[PDB]
Amino acid sequence: STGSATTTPIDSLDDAYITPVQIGTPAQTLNLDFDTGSSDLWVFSSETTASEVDGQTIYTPSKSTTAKLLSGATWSISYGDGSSSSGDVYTDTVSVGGLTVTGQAVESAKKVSSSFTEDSTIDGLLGLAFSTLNTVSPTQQKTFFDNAKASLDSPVFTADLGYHAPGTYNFGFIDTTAYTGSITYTAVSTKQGFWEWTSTGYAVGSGTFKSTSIDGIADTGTTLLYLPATVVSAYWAQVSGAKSSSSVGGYVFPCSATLPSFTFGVGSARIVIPGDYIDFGPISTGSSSCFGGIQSSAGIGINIFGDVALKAAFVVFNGATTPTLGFASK
Ligand SMILES: Cc1oc2ncn(CCCN(C)C)c(=N)c2c1C
Repeated sequence: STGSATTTPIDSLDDAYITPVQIGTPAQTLNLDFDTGSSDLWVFSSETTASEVDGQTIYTPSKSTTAKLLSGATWSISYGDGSSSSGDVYTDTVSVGGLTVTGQAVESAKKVSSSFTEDSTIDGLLGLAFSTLNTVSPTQQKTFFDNAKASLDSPVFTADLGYHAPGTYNFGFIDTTAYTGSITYTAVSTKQGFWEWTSTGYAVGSGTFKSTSIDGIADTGTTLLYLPATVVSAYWAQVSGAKSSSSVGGYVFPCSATLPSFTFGVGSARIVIPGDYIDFGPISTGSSSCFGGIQSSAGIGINIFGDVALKAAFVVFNGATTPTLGFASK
């Protein structure tokens, strides 16, 4: 089997991406944030504290003839950005782009933190990291991809995120028309539960490439690119007036700037992030200070190849017995 679903930016700045997902019988379609940095499929629901729901579409398990309460199971997750959610668990039929998994754990939120409530465009998350990170207790549950894997034509999924435009998540096949040149594959460590790999270096604009190992994770659920302070300083030094602002919470730059590109290495291959991808717009409405899309990972504890990086590539998440990651230009 295969599946193919369109993923769409939530706003004009690509602050996150949503993909429609069918849950239950009859189908209830929710727009979920596909997140290769976590491993829980959780949704706003009829059980979510009413004051914490503001415009999201909810899953109502009592209206699904295939929903079953997973007795005694609870979940609770805290994300790197400080957000969180928790609740109980159903199993139900979940379909993405024509690919159906029966008996998928659907984690129903009883509580969500303010940033979730405040984002009316995202009805939940669909985790695509390794199932070892799944938070369901006392019996850990599998991700949608892990459940689908055996049925897929090939044990892979691909992320093809757009810049200020829709893109695609495919399951079970590699669309050879969706990228240019060749896909370069690189080793993955699953030791921390992530799609963790090592970039071979970087360049800023038309500058020379610096060969240096940068360990990080391919994370579709993180918006920005988080790299070591040395790398990030080298990038922003090429932008007149750019500065790190403690009060704003990262590098900002004059909105009048034309940003340089940023290149990262995948083995001997190179992925180029155009400068415009690194502009996240005014820090507040009407401001002439703009927020940068490349930020320091110092104090995160890990480097994160988030959407800013991934959207410049066609990315293969190869879930074979020894997982690997592939990157192509597009
Ligand atoms: C205006 C805005 O800026 C954002 N940045 C990251 N995200 C992603 C947050 C992911 N986290 C909850 C685990 C957003 N959802 C978002 C919105 C909305």
